[PDB]
Formats: sequence, C-alpha cells, structure tokens
Amino acid sequence: SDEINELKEMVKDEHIYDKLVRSIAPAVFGHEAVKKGILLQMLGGVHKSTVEGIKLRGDINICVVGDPSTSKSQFLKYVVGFAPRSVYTSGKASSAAGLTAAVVRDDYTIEAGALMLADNGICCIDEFDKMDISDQVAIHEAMEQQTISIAKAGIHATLNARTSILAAANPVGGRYNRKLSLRGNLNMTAPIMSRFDLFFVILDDCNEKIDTELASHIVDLHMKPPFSAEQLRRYIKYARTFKPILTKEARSYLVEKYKELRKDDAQGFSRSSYRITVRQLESMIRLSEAIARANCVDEITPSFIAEAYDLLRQSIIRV
Amino acid sequence: RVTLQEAPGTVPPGRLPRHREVILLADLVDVSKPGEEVEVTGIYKNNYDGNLNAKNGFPVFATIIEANSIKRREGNTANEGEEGLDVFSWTEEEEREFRKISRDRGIIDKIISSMAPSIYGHRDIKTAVACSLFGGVPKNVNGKHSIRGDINVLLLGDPGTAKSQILKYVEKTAHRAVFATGQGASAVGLTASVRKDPITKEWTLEGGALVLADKGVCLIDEFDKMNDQDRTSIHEAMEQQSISISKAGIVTTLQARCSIIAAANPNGGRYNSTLPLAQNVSLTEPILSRFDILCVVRDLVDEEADERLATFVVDSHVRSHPENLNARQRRLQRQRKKEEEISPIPQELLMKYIHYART
Amino acid sequence: SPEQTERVFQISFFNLPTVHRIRDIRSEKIGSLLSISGTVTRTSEVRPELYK
Amino acid sequence: KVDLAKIREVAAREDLYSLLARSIAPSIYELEDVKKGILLQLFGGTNKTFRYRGDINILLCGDPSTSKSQILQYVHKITPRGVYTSGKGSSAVGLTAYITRVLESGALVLSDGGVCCIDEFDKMSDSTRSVLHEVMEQQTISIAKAGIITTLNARSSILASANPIGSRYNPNLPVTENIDLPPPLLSRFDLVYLVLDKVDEKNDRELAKHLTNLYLEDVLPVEFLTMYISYAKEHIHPIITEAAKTELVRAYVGMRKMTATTRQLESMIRLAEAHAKMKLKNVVELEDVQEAVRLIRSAIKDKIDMNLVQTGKSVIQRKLQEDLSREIMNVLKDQASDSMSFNELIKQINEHSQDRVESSDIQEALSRLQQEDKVIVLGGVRRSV
DNA sequence: CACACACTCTCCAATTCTCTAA
DNA sequence: TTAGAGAATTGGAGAGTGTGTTTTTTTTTTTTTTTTT
Ligand SMILES: Nc1ncnc2c1ncn2[C@@H]1O[C@H](COP(=O)(O)OP(=O)(O)NP(=O)(O)O)[C@@H](O)[C@H]1O
Ligand SMILES: [Mg+2]
Repeated sequence: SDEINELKEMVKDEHIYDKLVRSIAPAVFGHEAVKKGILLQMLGGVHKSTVEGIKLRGDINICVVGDPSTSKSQFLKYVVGFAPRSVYTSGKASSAAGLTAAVVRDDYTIEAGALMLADNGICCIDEFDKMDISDQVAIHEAMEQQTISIAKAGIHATLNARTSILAAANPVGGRYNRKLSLRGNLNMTAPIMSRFDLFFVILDDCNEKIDTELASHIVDLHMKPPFSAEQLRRYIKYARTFKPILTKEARSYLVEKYKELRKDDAQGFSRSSYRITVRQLESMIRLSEAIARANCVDEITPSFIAEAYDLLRQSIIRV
Repeated sequence: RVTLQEAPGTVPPGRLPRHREVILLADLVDVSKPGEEVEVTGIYKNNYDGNLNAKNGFPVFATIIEANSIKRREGNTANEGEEGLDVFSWTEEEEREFRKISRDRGIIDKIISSMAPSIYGHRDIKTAVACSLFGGVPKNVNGKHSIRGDINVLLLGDPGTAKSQILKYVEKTAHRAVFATGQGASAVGLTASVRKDPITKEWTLEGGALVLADKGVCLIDEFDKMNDQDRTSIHEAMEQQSISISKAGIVTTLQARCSIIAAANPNGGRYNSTLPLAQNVSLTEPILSRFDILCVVRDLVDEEADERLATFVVDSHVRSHPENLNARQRRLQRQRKKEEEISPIPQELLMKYIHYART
Repeated sequence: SPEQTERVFQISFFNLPTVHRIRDIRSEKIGSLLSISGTVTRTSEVRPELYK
Repeated sequence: KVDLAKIREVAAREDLYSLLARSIAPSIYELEDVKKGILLQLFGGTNKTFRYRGDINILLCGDPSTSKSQILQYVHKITPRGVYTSGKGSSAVGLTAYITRVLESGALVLSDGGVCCIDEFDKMSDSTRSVLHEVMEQQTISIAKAGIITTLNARSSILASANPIGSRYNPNLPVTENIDLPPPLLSRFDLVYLVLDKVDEKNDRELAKHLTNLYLEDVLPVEFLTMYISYAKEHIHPIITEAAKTELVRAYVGMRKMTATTRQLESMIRLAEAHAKMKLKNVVELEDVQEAVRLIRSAIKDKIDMNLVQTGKSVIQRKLQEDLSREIMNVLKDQASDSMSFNELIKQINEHSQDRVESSDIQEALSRLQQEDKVIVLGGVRRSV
C-alpha cells in the first residue's frame, strides 16, 4: 500500500504524459520528441493473435540517426540501464549469428544471440549504419515475425525473438546531408527502412544560446526530473497491464489518417511508395495503444491517433 | 529409448535445455522422428543405479518416463478445440461433411478465400498457395521414368505485403511443414548432412528440412538473401525429389518430395516495373524455372484500394484483440463467431479437408 | 483420502553476520554454518535423493 | 617469497608539476608536454555511484624512429597495476576475454584504475580495434555463452602508441589518414600527441650529447614518485568549484566559436580534476582549468575528421555526384542507350572530366545515388532513372 | 591361467558355568 | 564355605570358496559453421 499511494498520486495528475517524457533519459539535454518515442517503446502496443493463427507485432522499433557527435548513444546507455530484459550490442562488432543465433559443436546446438537474450525486452544496437549488410539482413524475420528460424547440420529450430529494437546510426559521410530526405542519408533499403516504426533525426546545429545551455548541463552533471527511476519503473509495469481498445470513432479516423500518409509518399508513373507500407498503418495502431497506456486509459480516442500521426510525419517530411 | 529435450521456445534464453529418457514399448516404437516437437503422456519412474551414486556422491536415483501415449505438436497449439493424439485425423461425421462441401458450386473459390482469411486481397497468391498446399499427382511410367507432383511457388515483391504472413499461415495449415530463413539456412541444414558419433565414432545421416518436410512443404523466407552456395542445394529436391549424398564413405539417396514455397524481394529492395524479371532478381534460369508458380507483388498507392485494405486491417486488429454452456465449450461459440466473419469455411475443417484430399 | 506422509521441514537460516569467499574455505570449518558468495558456472538436473 | 611528511616535501613546491614531469621518465630527452599529460593519467580524475569516471586515455603518434615506445615502458614501470602489450600481439579474445574447459582474461581487463599500455596500435587488426568501444565508452564488457550470461568491468586507462603507415609522417596531411584509424575510436581518446620532430641540429646537438652522457661514470624521487602517485590515488578526490564552471563553459564556447565536440568538454572536466588531484588539492579551480585547455590546444591545434571526411574532400564528393548526373544525361542525349559499361564509365570520368578520380570514389558517389534512387546498378551494368 | 582380498563355513579347545565333596 | 571336577557355549584358526585384475585415449581425416579472413 506504500507503493499503491504513489501510483494513485501519478494516474490522477492533470499532465502525467508530459511528466513521463521529461523523466526519460534525464542526463540527456533536449531531444524531447526522442524522449517521447523511447517512452512509447517501453510501453509497447498490444500483441495480437488472429483467428487464422497469424501473429501480429505489438513491439515498437525506433531508429535514432544523426551526426557522429550528437548524443545518440547516451539513449542506449540509459535504456540498457533502465529497462528490464535488455542488451547492448553494435555494428562493427556484429555478425548474423552474433545477432540472431549461432550453431556450436564439439553434435550441434544453439548459441543464443543478442536478439534472443533480449526476448520480451529491448535490444539496443549502436553503430547501425556501420553494420555489414550481410549481417544486417539477419534481423528481418526477428524484427517483424518476432521469431528466428534455423536449418543447419542436424539442428533445425524455431526460436522466440519478441524484442523491441532501438538502433543508433551515422549518415554515410557523418554529417546529416540536410539537402536530402532521410531515405538518402542512410545506407538502409526499403525492406528494413519499413520495419522501424519511426525514425528520429537529431543534430548539433552550432548556435551560441543552445551551446551555453548544453555546456551548462554537462558541467552540472558533474555533481552540482519530476519522477524517480524507481517510480517511473513502477508506473511502466502498471501501464503495461492495460490492453487498450480502438473505439468506433478512432477506427474510422485511423483509415483517413493512413490514406493521408499514403497519398503523399507516391512516386513515378506507377505511383509506387517507398516509406509508407501497411507496416506504418499497424505502427499507428501500436503507437496509439502505447499513447493510451501512458495515460492509463483502456480506450483509444482519435486524439491519440493524431499524436501517433504527427510522430510518423516527424520521420517522413524532410525535403 | 528416446532422449526427449525441452522445446527451444519454452526454454528461457541463455539457460540450458533439460532432457529425460523416455521409453517406448510395443506399438509405440517408431512413432516419432528426431527433431519433432512431441508431447508425451507416461508414468514418471525412478530406479537405483550405481553410476549416479558413484559420480554425484549422494543416494540419488535416475529417472525415466515410461511412455503411455504420444502426440505431435502440430497445428496452432494455442487452441482448446483440437483433442486426440492426431489433429489431422477425421471422424466419419467429418468425412461425410467433406463430401458434402466438396460438391458446393464454387468450392474452389470458397477454399481460396479461406487461405489466410485475415490477409486482404492478393487472390493470385492465395490461389498459388491453395494449389501448392493440395499438390498435383506424382507419376511413374512403366517403372522407367518419373514426374514431380509437387507445386513450387515464388512470392516475389515489395516490403510489408504479407509474403511472410502467408508463409507463417502455411506452416500452421500444412500436415508436415518446415520453416527456414535466409542466412539462417545452410546447404546441408536443408538437404541432409553426415554426423560423426562421439562414442562409436563412425558416420551416419542426419536429415535436413527437405527430409523433415517429405510429403509436405518447405517454406523459405527471404530466399534472395540465402548464400548462393546454400541456395543451390535445392536443385535436386525441386525436380528429382531426392537428396543424393556421397560423403565420408556414405553413398546413398534420400527421398525429398516437398512442395517448396519461397518468399523474396527484388534487387534494391523494391520491384521496378520497367525492367524484365531477370533484371529485377539476382536468381538465374535453372532455379527460376524450378518454381512453377511466380507471384509478383507491387505495393502501388491507390486512394480506394488503400481504403479497402486499411479498413480490413483495422477491423482485423479489433477482432483479434485479446479482450474482445461451461467455459471450455462456451469459448468455442465465440471462436466460431469471430472466425466465420472472415472465412467461408472453418479452419479446423479446412486443415482436415486438405490432409484428406492429399492422402 | 489416503494416508498422507510425515512432512520434512527445511530450516533455512539467513542474514549471517559475515560472508566467506571460495578461497576462504578451510577444513577447520567443516560442519559449521557459513555464508558463501560466488557465481554459478553450471546447474545439474533436479534429481530425487532416496532420503528415508 | 622471491610517512606523510615525505608527501609534504613534494606537495608544497612551486615547480611541482614540472618536477613530477621531469622525474617520471628521466632518461627520455625533452617531449615535455607528453610527460606533463601522462602524469595526469597516473592520478586520474574522480568517480561516483548512485555517468562518467576518472579514467583518462592517451594516444602517441609518430615515426617508429623515436623514444615514444620507451615512454610506454616507463609508464608500465611507474604505474600501479597495468599491462604492456601491442596491436598485433594477440587475437581479439586474447586482449578482452574468452570461455574454455571458465574465464580467460586479457590485457584490456583486470586493471581497474591501472594503465593498459598498448604499442603498434595503428596495426592492430580492425576486428581487434572493434573490441574497444564498450570499454572506452562504458568501462564494461558483455558476453553470453554455454549457459553463462555475464558482464565484466574493464575500467582501464588506455595508453596507446602508433606509427605512421609506411614512411615518415607528413605534416600537411591529417592525423586521421596518416594512422589509418577510425575517427569514432580516435575521438574516444582524451588526448592525442603527435610525438614528432624533424632533423634539427639545434636540438640534436643536445640530444646526442645527452644520450651519450649516460656512459661517463662508474631532482629525482626514483621510487618515492610511484608511492606519491599511490598515496594521491588513495587519498585525493577533487570537486568542481563554481569559479571553475564559468571558465569550463567559456573555454568550450571559445573552442566552438573557433571545431569542438562535447567530448572535448568531458575531456576538460576529467583533466581539470586530475590537475587538482596533482598538487593533492582536492578542489578544482580556474588555475587548474587553464592547464587542461592549454594541454588540449597543444594536442589538437599543435573539422575533427569524422568518417575520414575533410571539407576540401566532401565538396569533391558533391562535385562527383554532379559529374555522374551530367555525364549520364549527355550520353542519354547523344548515344543510343541510357546505360554504359563500367569500362566506358572510367573512360569518360577518369580520362578528361577532372583530376584523376579512382573507381572507389565513383562507386561511393553512385551508391549514395542508389540510396537517392537516380540510377540502377545491375550485376557491371549502370542505367539512368 | 594366478595371485591377493573378501567373505563364509567348520571344527576344536579355552573359558566360564554348574554341581559335588573336602 | 572353599575349592576342585565335570558340562556347555563361544572365539578364532584356518580351511575353503569366489572374484577381479590389462588399459589407452592422442592421432589423423572428414565434416560443417563462424568468423576472421
Ligand atoms: N494485404 C494485407 N492484408 C492485411 N495485412 C497485411 C497485408 N499486407 C501486409 N499486412 C500486414 O503487415 C505486415 C507485413 O507483412 P509481412 O508478411 O511481414 O510483409 P512481407 O510482405 O513479407 N514484407 P517483407 O518481410 O519486408 O519482405 C504484417 O503484420 C501483415 O499482417
Ligand atoms: Mg516478410
């Protein structure tokens, strides 16, 4: 009951959703839309199994991209410190079998990889653009189908990988070439570009009032948040127990907001997309469920779909 | 004896799988093949033996399951409606129901609409999946010559288009099936390999995915992303439906009568409709000709097909939500209600109808 | 009901004043209650001892 | 097998920082700023629990023809704990850790607060370079094998040494190129010294006459220095003063106006702690901060070359992207195809378009243009959108 | 095989029990 | 009441029977998987 009075004090608050994105990664100055994404990643969508035996992904995948200098890895430091069932790994150190699973001998057996060791939690991947593409493709089943399946020597197998991915990346050339849409800054192709639910570009654009604020934070961080890590961890474990329901006004609004994303991504005489697939429709479902989990409400309003839709526009629009 | 080990999807990750010795007696022998997920009922027993008591240094007894029945954990498994040791067996009142529906005018188009009933559109893929899932007829001519009866299918296309969900549905629906993926599948994890025992320490065969799916289906997700050295192991099992090993003084031929369903993406990750097929894909004529249905999926934008698709996907999330006359029977009237909104035919009936039509 | 057996009680002492390392172990302390700190490398099956 | 008053003799002194520098390595001729920084690495900054830590990391770079390896030896002689090894000197798992018939442990571990000396660092294999990011950025290692799931604390101050690849280090060309070493690992060092000098009589007349001065006969705390270091590391734990904060910010702003990532501010904070731990001062002040800068300026000034990029080379990559755009459009106009063999691409682009650009730069610009989706590569074959 | 150890079988005499007369 | 002769039970000599013991284990080829080449 000593703890229940704190959850009661939290869920009653007029502005709790603001207090949550301000309590995430408190050692990192600014980047408030990334704080918001990381909160939603730790809440997740509702996992669903269809009457046809087809499984649907509930977990959210976030990609952070930016300059090689601009704080991205301090999120990965934070998340692997905060979130249960989590691992750190990175691109140059990577391999296909290091990420997923390897086969070991001397009879053969499974050696668990980074995406299995983080099953029901977050796999944090650093240096992601520097990962060899032959090792990058190994996660395409584990990102979407949430299982790793294997056929080698005498050991065929199928393994769980119900893991959220948080990936940190550098542009090809270091500097985010602001002249380009995200689809051109980064060595990723449509198969994996469409797997991540949303992308954040983050930058250190040199300006003196920002520079003086940031330097002031980094010196005060040397021994100079509205919630504690112990409070925020208990709030999340509470929020994760809701399974939000899509109301009829939200169901009908969601179809029009997906049409408005999908109409604009079209290119060439064929009207082919590149970023918008139905994985981004299911991403609005996953995000509006996590947005509802943070509010501790069992039912989705269309305003939570608007908040999800702006979190998708914030990845797409760069000209 | 059968050494039975924990199932890798229930074994917590990074912790070792446990095993037990199981004993099969008269009429239970030869019931299960190495590598199946099996469910045993039996008597848990123990006996003295000195080797335990010697090496462990305590009065400790070895334990054995004397098996009294065996079931093979096929189907969807998160399902209360599927009793008995064989989920693909039918009763007489079920065979009579197959005969009734088989003479429905338009039964083919009902069955095709029931392939992955929660995936919208793609009726050409559902058609190709239905044909591969029932198969043709295998033929032998005066004993001299033979023709392949299995139908192979290539799902080639753009991202986020249910190529992988169609394959994961066929793994639930087919009688014997095996699933494999890209860099996770080797030349001899498909096919077959030779093992050396640590004790008797001479050579034996271990069967790969195309043996463990024999009279069944092998599902190859991200087929374009296999190594060419691994991908070219399939060429014998596509047409000759065999695996001819000659390794370590073992020289022999296994049978491998699978249908193979494969899913791939084009070069650059997207289909480019102005190019010929041989330029959209990194494959070549000997493997492209072994596939005998090709499905091309283009994810083009359209303001009304994307309303119909988005409506179906939104309704499919609400219907599949985990919070949407005794309880063990009463759950089946709601499972039947939800399933029959989507599908012309019950999925439990279609699984048994397919196995019946194949056998 | 059948007859139900004698219950065996595991007395579980805890919260000792002092902790020993694996390198601090000495035969002089045989049969005496210690606490030991260490990291697990392996665990065996759960097996039945013949107790009585 | 096989007193406090002495600290006060040293700790009161006017010359103190220069005394300690000239007595950690008394055979070594000059290189005074190298000695002065290595000294701060021996003491280190400050630590806290509830992030950053008082470990410090230093790279030496320059011709193989000089005493810099002998410095790496003196540091191994002076330091508490620590290990000496080199870049080619083991497999990756032999430098980090492994599992056997059960922990194998290497040079990058079992030296918490101790100087991990490494030589030949330029010719370390890249699989072995890729060991260090978790250690240098998070003080830690992660492993999982054979039922073991585990993390290990690495916690070593690295002292690295590197040669130029091949011939003498050219001074015009950049430090990132001339070591052939990746900027996100290079940017991970707190200080990088170009340990270089020319043939120079007005030095070498002294150095040769100093080196041969050793053979002529039958202030230097020769042991008390390593004990002074040990007692300083035991007892002294600095803190930032408000009068230090205003300068740490102002100097970082000056360097940002001048060209300074926030890793420079993190380096300044930890060095200014070590320069307060030296003098045993237990408190960080303006007079300590100004040496932390002056040492960094003496290191870097003596744009930070990330991705091996330079301003006068990234403009060239953008001109090469334009060169591919025009070169394919004019052939689409004049020739009976929108595609050409790569031999005929090198035989337009390399022969008269510009100063000589090799096939690897063409493949870079063209790949970044596949990502922008303006040409299709097939198999050797390239075709316009 | 053959030569020590482990273990049982059998006989013989050594000791203690019991009764009688000095 | 002591002390000495005759009867019964136990100890252990020693004869007899039965069992286990040598003992190794790297080396050299063949394979299949990861990764560092
Ligand atoms: N036509 C569809 N109808 C309903 N749901 C769909 C449809 N197409 C895709 N989806 C859903 O969106 C996701 C993408 O399907 P998936 O099978 O993972 O894509 P895929 O075609 O194999 N793409 P990829 O893995 O990138 O090559 C899954 O959750 C599907 O359930
Ligand atoms: Mg797929």
